[PDB]
Amino acid sequence: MISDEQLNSLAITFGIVMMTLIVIYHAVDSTMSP
Amino acid sequence: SRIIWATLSTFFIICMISAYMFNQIRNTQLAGYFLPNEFQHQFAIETQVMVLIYGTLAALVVVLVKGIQFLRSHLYPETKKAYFIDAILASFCALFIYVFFAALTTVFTIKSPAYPFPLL
Amino acid sequence: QPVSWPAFFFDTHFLIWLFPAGVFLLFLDLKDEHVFVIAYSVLCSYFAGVMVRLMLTLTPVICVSAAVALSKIFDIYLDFKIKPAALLAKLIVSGSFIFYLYLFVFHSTWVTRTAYSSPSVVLPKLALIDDFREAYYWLRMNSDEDSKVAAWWDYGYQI
Amino acid sequence: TYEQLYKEFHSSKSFQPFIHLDTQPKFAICGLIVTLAVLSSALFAVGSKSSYIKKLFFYTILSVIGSLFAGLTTVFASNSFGVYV
Amino acid sequence: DIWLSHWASTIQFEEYYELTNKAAKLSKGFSRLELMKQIQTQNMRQTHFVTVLDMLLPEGATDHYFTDLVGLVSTSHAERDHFFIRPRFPIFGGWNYNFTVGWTNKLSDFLHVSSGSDEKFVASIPILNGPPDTVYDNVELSVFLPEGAEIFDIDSPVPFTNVSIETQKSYFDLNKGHVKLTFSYRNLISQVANGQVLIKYDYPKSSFFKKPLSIACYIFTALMGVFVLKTLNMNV
Amino acid sequence: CVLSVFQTILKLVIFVAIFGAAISSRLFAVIKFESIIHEFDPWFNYRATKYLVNNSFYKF
Ligand SMILES: CCCCC/C=C/C/C=C/CCCCCCCC(=O)O[C@H](COC(=O)CCCCCCCCCCCCCCC)COP(=O)([O-])OCC[N+](C)(C)C
Ligand SMILES: CCCCC/C=C\C/C=C\CCCCCCCC(=O)O[C@H](COC(=O)CCCCCCCCCCCCCCC)COP(=O)([O-])OCC[N+](C)(C)C
Ligand SMILES: *[C@@H]1O[C@H](CO)[C@@H](O[C@@H]2O[C@H](CO)[C@@H](O[C@@H]3O[C@H](CO)[C@@H](O)[C@H](O)[C@@H]3O)[C@H](O)[C@H]2NC(C)=O)[C@H](O)[C@H]1NC(C)=O
Ligand SMILES: *[C@@H]1O[C@H](CO)[C@@H](O[C@@H]2O[C@H](CO)[C@@H](O)[C@H](O)[C@H]2NC(C)=O)[C@H](O)[C@H]1NC(C)=O
Repeated sequence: MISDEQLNSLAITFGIVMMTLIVIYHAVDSTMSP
Repeated sequence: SRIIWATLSTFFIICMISAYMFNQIRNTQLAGYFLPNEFQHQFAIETQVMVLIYGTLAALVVVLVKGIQFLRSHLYPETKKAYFIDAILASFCALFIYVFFAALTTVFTIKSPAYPFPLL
Repeated sequence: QPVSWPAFFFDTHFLIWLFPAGVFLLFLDLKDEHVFVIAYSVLCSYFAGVMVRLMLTLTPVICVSAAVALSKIFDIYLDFKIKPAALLAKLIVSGSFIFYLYLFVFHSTWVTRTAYSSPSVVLPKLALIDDFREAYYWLRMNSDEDSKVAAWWDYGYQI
Repeated sequence: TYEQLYKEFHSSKSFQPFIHLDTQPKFAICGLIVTLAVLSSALFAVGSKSSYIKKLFFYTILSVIGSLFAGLTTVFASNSFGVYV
Repeated sequence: DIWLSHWASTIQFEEYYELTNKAAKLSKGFSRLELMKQIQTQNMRQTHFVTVLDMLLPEGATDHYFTDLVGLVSTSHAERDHFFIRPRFPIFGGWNYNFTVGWTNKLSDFLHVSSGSDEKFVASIPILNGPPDTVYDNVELSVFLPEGAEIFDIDSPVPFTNVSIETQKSYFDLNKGHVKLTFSYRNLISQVANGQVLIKYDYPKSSFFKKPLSIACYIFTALMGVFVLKTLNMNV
Repeated sequence: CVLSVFQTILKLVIFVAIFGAAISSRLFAVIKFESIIHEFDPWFNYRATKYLVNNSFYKF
């Protein structure tokens, strides 16, 4: 199966990707919409 | 007025999240300021410091969102390069938010010395 | 059973200070939904201060208000529409708060892997202790099916 | 008969898998992307505001491929995750 | 329970053992202190209770697992076609222990392809794989073949008490479950009951490819229903 | 418009990341030890739902 340090890396990667997509979305929406 | 109610409610929230009712229910001792290596017990005075910390942090963000213009209007009313005073004050607000977050993490690491992310 | 102050930081990182700030900003526009938000905030702040079990019901509002606050900030410091000074001032703040976001992600992962991910039936120099399941299974396999077991009330649900 | 079968069973031909299990993960991933691409287009087709006929003739032809890929992708992902089909 | 899979090309074995030691009972109850004392001094001294069992699996087994009815057991060790399993408690005289063992093998060394027709398969599956000196009062050997198979011939080396053919649905079995062929046996002995059940059957390519087709038909029906309910005016 | 299709794609992707995050953040005792029920009250919840599933909704 998958070990623990791998699931930790996976959780952290999911979180980072989520928070980066959220920041990009907010920037796009705030710059291109009054 | 909206401002009076806003301030009172925010101050009550800040007092409530700083473990104020812990000194009321439990009868703790003012000081010996922070009880080291204790995650569940606390001196009473720690409710008077954290408030300040919290009371400052939130405060700064409100200034960033709302009163950036008031500071230019009243500190340097020259109005020649207002867009520059705005930028400088925003940068300083960010720097001070960072300094106070660092202070918060420092006190939290005092209360729990096994903390990997101390911000400083 | 009152809760001390470090737990509020333990359970929410970087989002404890933003919560009062967001209540304030939500007390500056004062629409109809914002009254509900503020009442929720104040009531659950008190209740969680008193009882340590109600923090759960206080997290959804912490989150909401925090979000609101942060969003407001971004609405000013991520809206780029040259004057490079303003660009520097926007970059500084937006980067500081994205840094805080990443730090929050790391803190959250650490806290949940260290404090809220411990089994209950097995007890972990640093060997595994499986005495509860061993004894319960013995009881299950080598006792009569209609036997009555008398023990303290803490273990009745596992027994 | 048992002996006749036991002798039939010793035919030099042995089972050879269609797609080796070691390379089934990769396929899955690949399939996944396609399953996500084409399918998504079909969903966007709805709401085009064109004629009903065009939006149907397009939705069906895009789904008769999204499905065909998604079935294989599901089989491969199940096999790769340890739950064999 | 032996599950054959052509897509993954694997044969999964899973056994459930209701075991009991019928030796001399323990007089004066069970004393953990006496057990620890014996362990302390009596090194490799023959006993009449069960401490460790040694399951002998087929060559090249993988993904072993040893489970109980209250979660899994962590005292298990698999080396060189061998699997040592230690129960939760030492089975003394008159005690029971119901548990499960499982593992996986390559389907290449258990399924041969008939040279008569490329779509006709034969299988030789062992009857027993367990402890070196055990006794079985009841065996139910179930073989699960894919969703499309059609049994063609069957042979058992030792007499059976009942043989049945049915279907049992499993993961992603939509039309009709796996073909399940069950043999029943009464008095089997570990080393004496050698033999390989032989099962000839058919599996045409059209049944091979019917699984992704069924899954795709389900997904396609879901999509068509979503389209229908999304292109319908229910406004007032 | 163009933006109105971007903000949609992006949003979907975001909501797939959110899920992946939460789920992956909560499977830490299942992937280290085993998939089992943890505390006292969940064991009764499990007993009751198993009873429900086995017999009937009326009998439950
Ligand atoms: C929108 C959703 C899209 C998908 C997103 C989520 C999926 C990703 C999941 C990641 C890992 C999941 C697998 C866990 C690892 C093994 C679990 C296990 O081993 O447990 C299994 C349970 O298996 C499951 O049911 C898992 C299902 C497999 C998941 C594959 C993903 C595809 C899903 C797409 C669904 C499309 C539906 C179409 C409509 C027909 C218990 O096996 P057993 O005790 O019977 O032993 C088996 C041994 N015999 C057979 C000998 C007894
Ligand atoms: C709304 C959407 C939400 C999306 C997010 C939701 C859930 C994801 C979050 C967390 C997942 C936790 C991961 C647990 C994994 C434990 C099992 C394990 O460790 O598998 C790993 C293997 O992995 C893999 O290489 C799988 C690679 C395939 C990539 C995934 C395919 C896409 C599936 C999703 C879409 C499915 C349908 C598509 C069309 C409809 C170990 O396998 P093994 O050695 O144990 O057995 C296997 C025995 N062999 C090794 C012999 C086979
Ligand atoms: C674990 O496996 C053992 C071995 O089969 C199971 O023991 C069996 O348990 C059932 C019910 O617990 C016994 O049925 C009883 O039969 C007597 C007649 O002797 C009857 O008077 C009772 O009312 C009851 O129906 C069965 O005899 C017994 N088998 C043996 C050989 O002792 C045990 O139930 C299994 N435990 C679990 C948790 O699966
Ligand atoms: C051989 O087949 C099965 C073995 O389980 C038995 O026959 C069926 O038994 C089930 C009970 O598990 C009943 O529900 C069925 O009605 C029985 N008949 C059929 C046709 O399925 C029995 O042991 C044997 N049946 C024989 C000898 O006819």
